[PDB]
Amino acid sequence: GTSRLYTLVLVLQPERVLLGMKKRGFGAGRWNGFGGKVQEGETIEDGAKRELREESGLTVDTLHKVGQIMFEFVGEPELMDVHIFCTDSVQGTPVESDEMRPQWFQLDQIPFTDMWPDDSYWFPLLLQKKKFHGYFRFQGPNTILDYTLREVDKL
Repeated sequence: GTSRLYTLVLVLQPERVLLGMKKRGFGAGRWNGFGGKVQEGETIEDGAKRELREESGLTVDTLHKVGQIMFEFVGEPELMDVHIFCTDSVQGTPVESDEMRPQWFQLDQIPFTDMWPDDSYWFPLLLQKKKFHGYFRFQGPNTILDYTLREVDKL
């Protein structure tokens, strides 16, 4: 099996987190961070900044590495190698698109039942600032067949 590179960015401040409700395509109807395919000719980190800009309108100076997860969906031919990043400081207001609608959530109102089910497993790592490598195997959007999470000091 082969894998494609993706990024996912979470704008995570001391008491709130920015999410986008996907309108179309992958994860439609769920809140998620901002991300997409890494392109030829850009670093993973630059891809993460570009996707944040493209998806939300926001610009960022500094991203920090949160973790990395390999996703396997049984009905898809490629694995998804997802590099996850966070930041607490952005410039601009997020802009609604045909692809998504942005919204801030207080950290006591994170809507896990309307997010990808894997978020329930690794968000506690995210919120404690603990880096990790992970793997999730899915049958469709709702069923995790198997998963592994391993906390690390350095990615």
